[PDB]
Amino acid sequence: GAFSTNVVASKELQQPGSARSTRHLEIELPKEASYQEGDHLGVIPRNYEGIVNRVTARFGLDASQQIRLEAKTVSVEELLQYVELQDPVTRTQLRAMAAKTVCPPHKVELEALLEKQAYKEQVLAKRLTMLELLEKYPACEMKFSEFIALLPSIRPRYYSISSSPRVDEKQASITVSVVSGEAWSGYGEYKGIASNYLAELQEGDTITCFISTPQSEFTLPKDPETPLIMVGPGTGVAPFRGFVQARKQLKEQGQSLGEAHLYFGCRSPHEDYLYQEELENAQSEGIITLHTAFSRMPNQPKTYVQHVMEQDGKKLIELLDQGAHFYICGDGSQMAPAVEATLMKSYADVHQVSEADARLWLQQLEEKGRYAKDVWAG
Ligand SMILES: Cc1cc2nc3c(=O)[nH]c(=O)nc-3n(C[C@H](O)[C@H](O)[C@H](O)COP(=O)(O)OP(=O)(O)OC[C@H]3O[C@@H](n4cnc5c(N)ncnc54)[C@H](O)[C@@H]3O)c2cc1C
Repeated sequence: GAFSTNVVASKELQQPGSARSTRHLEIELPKEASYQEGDHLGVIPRNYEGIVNRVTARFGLDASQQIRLEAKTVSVEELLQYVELQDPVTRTQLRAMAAKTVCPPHKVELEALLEKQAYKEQVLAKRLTMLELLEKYPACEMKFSEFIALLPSIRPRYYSISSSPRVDEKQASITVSVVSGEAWSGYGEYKGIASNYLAELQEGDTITCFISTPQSEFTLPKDPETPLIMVGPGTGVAPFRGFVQARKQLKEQGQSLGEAHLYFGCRSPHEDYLYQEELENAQSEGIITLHTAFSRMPNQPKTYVQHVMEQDGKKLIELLDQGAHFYICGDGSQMAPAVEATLMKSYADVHQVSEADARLWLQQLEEKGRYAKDVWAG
């Protein structure tokens, strides 16, 4: 149930000279909103200027032109804030373009993409959009009013809140990796919509957002003495920053804290060691034990989080046999499965049991509520 609120801070987490960006934003919450560690912020993004301007150039329109679809009048530039502009082209979109195409070979090409293999390999695997194909085919006679009606409604993007409400219940932070690269479609440079939107926000800007609690619970154990193992390289650190803040307040309120291991991984401490100072300070203060893995250090082997976990396997498996909860956040496509595989291998090795037994062990851990994931694909 979306609300509109102000940005209180917006800044760069990576170091000067990094070729990449990760943003930290703080966002104010109204009275009616609240959150918990492990919650998500749903952000309704705006489409960036460059992509809007590509649409208006292609159709020969002024951004400010007032129009009415068939029922209020609204500007072209504002209508373009309601739709997705870089989803893969759909078959309905392709058929629509083909019907409006007056150069025969260009119509053959569009219709070729409807076929099973071409669509899979040339549209979906490359993320080729309707807009890119309209730019390739300036003579395709689709109208603006038809373009806009064929597109999907703009979707929320989700971010793992990276603060604890025990610090300030009405302010939440998020930690955003800025997606950009050469477009897989081959049409210039790609910018992820919500991450570049958030990247451009500044203090004082307004944002429309909502609190969303995930289906799979991602929360601290009830007892602060229960041990924790947290694996969150890169932007996967985000929810665990929240857990670090909650533990810090629990300690300042007199509670006694158990062991908490944070496995953090990034390219280099000279580039993308997010929240390094706060995390080094939490460690000094006994809130966590920090284990870092640097993947791109001159004169050192490439080290990932799971390589350190495997060295620490006896200790991690001992903590788990004592009741620890295990948490993975960040990349779900390659990192999370490898971290899972390493944990299970450590169990098999420590307890001299088979891999099927290790998988059943992990399955039971999940069923007890002690193996949680906040992961996403990228
Ligand atoms: C539960 C959950 C929690 C999350 N937590 C966080 C978080 O804490 N921090 C964070 O940064 N993200 C998080 N995400 C991811 C986030 O919601 C967005 O998906 C991410 O910011 C990308 O959105 P976007 O709008 O910028 O890019 P979009 O415009 O939506 O594009 C993203 C898509 O573009 C594809 N793509 C990437 N590069 C290229 C390229 N060069 N050419 C063509 N296509 C490309 C991607 O593979 C993906 O399919 C989370 C996601 C989920 C589901």
